[PDB]
Amino acid sequence: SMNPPPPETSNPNKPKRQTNQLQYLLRVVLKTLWKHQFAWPFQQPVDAVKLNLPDYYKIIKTPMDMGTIKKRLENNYYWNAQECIQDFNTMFTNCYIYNKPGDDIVLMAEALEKLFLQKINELPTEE
Ligand SMILES: COc1ccc(S(=O)(=O)N2CC3(COC3)C2)cc1NC(=O)c1[nH]c(C)c2c1CCCCC2=O
Repeated sequence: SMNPPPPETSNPNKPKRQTNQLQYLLRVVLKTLWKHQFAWPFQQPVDAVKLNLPDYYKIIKTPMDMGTIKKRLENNYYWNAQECIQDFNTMFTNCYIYNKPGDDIVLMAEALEKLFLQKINELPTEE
């Protein structure tokens, strides 16, 4: 079984803007997780072909990863901070759906999610 196409990161019909909240999401939130010791399983879509995980996309129907989130921010794909936060939440949820307590990746996700929450709770004020 093939990988699905990765999530879209551009759209010519979608309006675009820069905001302080989006700056914070890319340059503080994403950056903090991206450089973390545990980032590497989350830096790109799960390649179920190279990893030989044919059941991954049978279970995970809304895939998301930090490489996609990064590209979305860098391409100005998000208008609202809420959209970006939703994608981070989806990434973590998928990890907890597919993997079990005691799996190394679950403790990696929990550490990253704790840092995500600490950073998102300091999101700057809206315009
Ligand atoms: C053995 O699992 C790897 C081994 C080496 C590397 S890797 O980063 O060295 N690498 C990318 C390639 C080129 O095609 C594979 C080599 C990643 C992984 N698994 C990941 O990322 C992962 N991320 C999530 C979010 C997952 C996984 C796979 C484990 C279970 C499913 C899952 O929830």
